Amino acid sequence: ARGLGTARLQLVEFSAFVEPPDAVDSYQRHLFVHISQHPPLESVDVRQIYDKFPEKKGGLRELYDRGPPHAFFLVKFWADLNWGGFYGVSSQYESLEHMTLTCSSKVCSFGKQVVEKVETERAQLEDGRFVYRLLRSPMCEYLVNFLHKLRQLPERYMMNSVLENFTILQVVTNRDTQELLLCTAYVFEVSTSERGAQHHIYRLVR
Ligand SMILES: N#C[C@@H]1CCN(C(=O)c2cnn3c(=O)cc(-c4ccc(C5CCCCC5)cc4)[nH]c23)C1
Repeated sequence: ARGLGTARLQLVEFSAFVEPPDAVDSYQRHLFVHISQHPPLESVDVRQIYDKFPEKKGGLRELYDRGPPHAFFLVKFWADLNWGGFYGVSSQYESLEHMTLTCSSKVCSFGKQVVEKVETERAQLEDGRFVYRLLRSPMCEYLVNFLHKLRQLPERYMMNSVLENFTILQVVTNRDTQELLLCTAYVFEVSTSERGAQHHIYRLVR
């Protein structure tokens, strides 16, 4: 494993962004967080993050026990909060098999899951491989609201205290066979005001 994905399914691109209202006159967009995938990864023992993802029904521990462990990843984001406008999300997956994907995204605060988003995406055959595009999707309102409140905070260390208790758990399944294809745990810090967004992908091990 050398990227975010397995032998069956790769997450090739993901962006959470805002376009300022004057993007019509001169186009610009700000990337809060971004993964671009257009030597093996470091590992992280899944026991360490078990408390950040609530030990509740359907949670990370339960899924990880079920396996297969090669499908489980941790992504650390350093979010760029230095920027109303259009708040948007884009993602792209690739596979070599034709599948219908069910993508579940669970947003958690402290212990509890707060919101969940479920999407189904069909494959398009492009150049021998199957692509799953969900581009320019409207960012869910809970997180648009979270970002506005987050950047009202007066100190960088306060944003990290808030983001310490903030996680996203993503589960991609083959809708027709119900087998898990990918499970990614997302944890967050704020990047210093000088540095743009950055990310690091780990394999989850036990
Ligand atoms: N992490 C993640 C996974 C990666 C793939 N994901 C999606 O494909 C996806 C789908 N729907 N959707 C949303 O409506 C909102 C977000 C989103 C917005 C803002 C931030 C914020 C960034 C700054 C710090 C607070 C969170 C983080 C995430 N991501 C996604 C979500």
